[PDB]
Amino acid sequence: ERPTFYRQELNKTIWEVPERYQNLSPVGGSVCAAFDTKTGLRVAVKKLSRPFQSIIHAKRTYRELRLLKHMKHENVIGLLDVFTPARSLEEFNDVYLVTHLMGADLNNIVKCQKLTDDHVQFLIYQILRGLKYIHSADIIHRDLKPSNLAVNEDCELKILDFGLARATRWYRAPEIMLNWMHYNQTVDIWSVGCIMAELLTGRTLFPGTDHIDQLKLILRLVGTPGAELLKKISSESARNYIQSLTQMPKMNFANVFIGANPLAVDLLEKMLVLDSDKRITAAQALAHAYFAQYHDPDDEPVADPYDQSFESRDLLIDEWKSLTYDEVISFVPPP
Ligand SMILES: CONC(=O)c1ccc(C)c(Nc2ncnn3cc(C(=O)N[C@@H](C)c4ccccc4)c(C)c23)c1
Ligand SMILES: CONC(=O)c1ccc(C)c(Nc2ncnn3cc(C(=O)N[C@@H](C)c4ccccc4)c(C)c23)c1
Repeated sequence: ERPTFYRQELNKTIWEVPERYQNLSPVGGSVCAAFDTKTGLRVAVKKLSRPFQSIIHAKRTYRELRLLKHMKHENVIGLLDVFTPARSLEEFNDVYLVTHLMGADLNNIVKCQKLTDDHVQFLIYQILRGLKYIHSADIIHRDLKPSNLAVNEDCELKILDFGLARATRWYRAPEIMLNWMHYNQTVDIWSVGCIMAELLTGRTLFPGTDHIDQLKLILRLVGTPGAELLKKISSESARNYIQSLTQMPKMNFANVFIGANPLAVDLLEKMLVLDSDKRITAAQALAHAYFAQYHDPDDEPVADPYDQSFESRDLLIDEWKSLTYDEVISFVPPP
């Protein structure tokens, strides 16, 4: 039951989509907002860029589709449709992904108002709830930032672009930015702390100009690593570099986030720590007293087992293309 497709050029690529999707308008692969005539809702349509023109692209294409088909959670963007104008595998060269269109991203929100404490609580609670789910599937975001957190008029939130990375500087955990010690899923928690601070104050917590300046701003708040944490620094170059910097004492966060809910400050103290072994997890964060009004252990679900064995495979473009085609054809839209 192939739908009828129509073709158009939108500065300056070809978009070939089902007539179902009307009034495409660029918003960003490349992304367009559109009207889904079947449902009456606005959607975001992403055309993957050159999905099968290289092995890296082919594998990324498969990776993204597999992730989107598996993750089903209220705070994680969901796949509404996936299509190709191709009539067969032999003709398969383009892939389009469709999701709900949201109202605004967190960058837009902070630029336009001032958020009350309850508003912050609910947003952060939702981000952590989505992260608990994603992390439970052994997936991490790795590049969580205000631009990939989308909300709709009722403050209902969705996480986008997770599990793809394998401004960012402002929200990046130092252990990955500086490759200075082992890391775990809490790299995403550092990002949440930076985001939460920004929602609370209205300003970027650590707006560094480059990686060196970024570290400088971070250490001004958290304090230079000393003997204790230095014991865990595996990189000799990193140890040498750290010891070359002007030593800074840790700041009491309460003197920084003046006027903030003391519980918000306590939570930030637990997220913004350099030691990856000590940083709070998503699940632990949800249980923090700051979220007492929202927390419900019976409504913070985990993900069904996720098979990502494909990550360890080295296949040809046509092989990844065939696997992707299989997933496109087998797709069943959300009820
Ligand atoms: C696992 O990674 N794959 C993904 O997450 C993944 C995969 C496919 C897709 C189609 C998406 N969705 C989006 N991708 C890129 N930009 N974009 C922006 C919005 C949006 O709603 N903007 C609002 C504020 C807006 C509202 C009005 C106008 C303009 C913008 C959405 C929903 C997206 C994510
Ligand atoms: C990846 O491709 N490059 C390669 O070939 C390759 C291969 C092996 C290694 C060990 C690396 N090194 C890095 N890889 C990824 N991130 N990273 C971040 C930093 C950094 O900021 N160091 C700080 C402490 C610093 C700052 C100033 C001076 C000294 C150290 C470094 C040195 C890296 C790269």
